[PDB]
Parts: sequence; structure tokens; C-alpha cells
Amino acid sequence: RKQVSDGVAHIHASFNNTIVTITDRQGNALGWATAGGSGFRGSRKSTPFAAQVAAERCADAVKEYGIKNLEVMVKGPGPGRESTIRALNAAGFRITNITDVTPIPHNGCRPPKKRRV
RNA sequence: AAGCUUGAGUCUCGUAGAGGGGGGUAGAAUUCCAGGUGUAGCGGUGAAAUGCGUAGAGAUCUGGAGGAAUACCGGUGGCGA
Repeated sequence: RKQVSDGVAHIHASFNNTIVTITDRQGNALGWATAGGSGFRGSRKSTPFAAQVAAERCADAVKEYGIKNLEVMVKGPGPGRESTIRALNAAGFRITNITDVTPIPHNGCRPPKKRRV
């Protein structure tokens, strides 16, 4: 139950939800928060108004692990992809590294051609 | 019929091309397969709701299977009947 004080964090932001995880370098998820957790419907869940109020709800999910130094990984296009990071910095945590890992389309299967209006 | 070539043709040394055929040859995610870490959320629309989820989802990792097409350069561009 001593604090670990060092680790990693993973950010996901899609066009329909922001999902943030505080992780371990072994690939474990230690605590999580979702922007649909604020009760908001549809693409609201991808805005800073939703993503900025998931960060300290994610810091609450590791309250017995104890955090201080974090290395961040970020994926997805959603607007909330950085306000959730600044809100976590403003919670009293210190970012050791920031890296973007958003995929570049490879094969991609089938796209909308043929796109909804 | 006899006579020609400066109509037509083939070629010495050489030129580009997503053309065809046969071979290959390489990578990614939705998926599937066996599990961990973990808690109530996920999914989605102009609005919502069936539905996925506590049988432990979504997501995040380990090791692995499956199928298709060939990102970038790529255009002011080539080739092919």
C-alpha cells in the first residue's frame, strides 16, 4: 500500500466518447474514466466540457496506488484529447513524457463513399 | 506485261510506361481464440431506442489465428484494343 509515484497513462478520444486510463508499463489498467460517465448523450462525450471532468475522476480511480510522475500516450481525433491532460496536470501530477500514437489508416477496410447526410 | 519510288514496311545502336500473363512478396484494424489488470459503464442520432455489459463489458496488455486490399509518391502525369 505504499505509493508507486511513477507510471503511465493512456488517452483515447473518438468522435463519440473520451476514455482515459491510468496504466502500468506491463499493460494493466489501474483506473479508468469515461466521458459518458457525466451522463451526456452523443458527441458531447468528445468535447472538453465532458473530457475536462473525466481527469480527476480517473485520478480518483488510482487513489490507493498513489501517482506523481506520468508518461502519456494519446490516440484518436476527439476534441477532448488535451483538456483531459491539462486537467490531470492541474490535479497536482507531473508529466514525464507526452507521445501521440494516433493510427494512420492502413488497409482501412471499407469507408463511407456513400456517407450519411 | 515490262519499269520505278521520295505511298506502305522492317531494321543495326537505342527510349518511357499503374498494359497483360506467371510467380511471388509485405504491413494494419474492426474480428476470432485463451487469459490477466479493472469497475459500470459501452454503443448511437437531428432527437432516441433496441442492442453490447457484472457470465466482468468498453478499454488496456500477453501469446496466437483469419480474410481482403496494396496507404505515402500520385500530379501538371503514363499505359491498354
